Amino acid sequence: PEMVRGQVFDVGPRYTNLSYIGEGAYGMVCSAYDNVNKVRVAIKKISPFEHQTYCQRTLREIKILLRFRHENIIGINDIIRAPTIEQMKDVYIVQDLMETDLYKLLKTQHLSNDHICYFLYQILRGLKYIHSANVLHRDLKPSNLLLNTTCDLKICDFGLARVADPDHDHTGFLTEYVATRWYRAPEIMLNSKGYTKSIDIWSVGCILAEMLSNRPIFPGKHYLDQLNHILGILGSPSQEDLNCIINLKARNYLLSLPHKNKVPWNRLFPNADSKALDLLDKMLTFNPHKRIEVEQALAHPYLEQYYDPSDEPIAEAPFKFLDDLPKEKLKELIFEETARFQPG
Ligand SMILES: O=C1NCc2ccc(-c3nc(NC4CCOCC4)ncc3Cl)cc21
Repeated sequence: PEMVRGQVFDVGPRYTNLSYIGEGAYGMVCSAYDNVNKVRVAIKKISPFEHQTYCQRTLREIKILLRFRHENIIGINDIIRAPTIEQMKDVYIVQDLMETDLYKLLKTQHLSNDHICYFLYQILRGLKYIHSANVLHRDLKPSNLLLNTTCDLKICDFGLARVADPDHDHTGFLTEYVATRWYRAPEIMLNSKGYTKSIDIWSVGCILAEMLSNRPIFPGKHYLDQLNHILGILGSPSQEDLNCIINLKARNYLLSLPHKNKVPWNRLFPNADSKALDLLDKMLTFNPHKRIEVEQALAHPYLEQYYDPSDEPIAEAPFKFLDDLPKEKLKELIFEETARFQPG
């Protein structure tokens, strides 16, 4: 088998001529040449079988991506794994190879307002489909938005995705959370498990802000510092917004803070389109109940040159309610879920 950086990367003979890209916390991503459909492709090595939570996230991701078909969402082209459960130590997911991601682009390139608009349109178009399937991405951030040489955009990394569960969203104050800190909505730190669609809208708002200045808008250094940053721009929550936080610890924390004034969006982003700032304001609304939804965002005047609901598809087959299964049963389900890609 092909070797890369002291790891077997066992994907031949269909897939040859490998180069390293990067690596997540339990597997490496490479590019490779696909000898059947004569193009280079991206391949992710996943090694989840020692741990139940890694099994759960691998299974969820595979199930979601195999169900989804959308121009603004990365698909699965192929899955490679051993012919038997016994021999199966790793799974490789083959996906379209993209040129770059929005994190890399923002570190190097000024975006014109027309690029911002197009990127934001595509993000929201992909997100409309995801949300229409009753799925939350839960880790939207620039590095999970892939781009090609003509600026087509695809959302990737459904490793933290979940089926939406708004009636079980409530939790206590300072409850630990998995998703990337700088893109976390204020309510995660206060009283939310991140099981409602509004969690994703907040992240998109953070992305839009970052496209406007090339800098993250709320770069907290740790859990409660993230809320310090959010409130330093939005200002103190209104009485009405506090009344929706019934949990006393969270409410009393907010009440304990000195008054903070809102920083006007046009002072933070003096070169921005006024319509982009109006949409930004509605995405970065403190109260998740008042936060704009994806379909409203699409219909916003900023996006009027692209908006076309007949060309913003929804999912044919949304998901419903698989968390007490042990890792051995989860291996059998991953083996079952990947069986369509085998020879035979
Ligand atoms: O799902 C994921 N999590 C971690 C990751 C890394 C990379 C990819 C990925 N990258 C690329 N192209 C790179 C090329 C160099 O510039 C950055 C983008 N193309 C397809 C995929 Cl599927 C997907 C994931």
